[PDB]
Amino acid sequence: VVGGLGGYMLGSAMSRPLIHFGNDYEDRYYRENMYRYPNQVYYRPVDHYSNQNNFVHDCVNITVKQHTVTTTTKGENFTETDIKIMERVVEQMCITQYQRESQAYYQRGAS
Repeated sequence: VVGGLGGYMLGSAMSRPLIHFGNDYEDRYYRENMYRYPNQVYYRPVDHYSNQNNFVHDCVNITVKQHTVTTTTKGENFTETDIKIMERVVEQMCITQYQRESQAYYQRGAS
């Protein structure tokens, strides 16, 4: 049981997805801060869920909230810029985490 989240899960970690912001600041401003961010994302197994959308939308929403909640125990803060950059990163990582489970589920499916 994941604390009290209502039945989410957490895998392993991955490398920074290196997001193409390329805007004004979010270009370098990501690069110089991307170290102060999560390596992974809280998700669900496809076992009873089996969708893309929820594993991106709700996965970011949970993961980002669990980078504010857990971290407020340490007294931390994030500004809006940081949240959005994080959300975008977690977007790609959450797409990855769907695919992690999906590959194991697909095999127990066909080919």
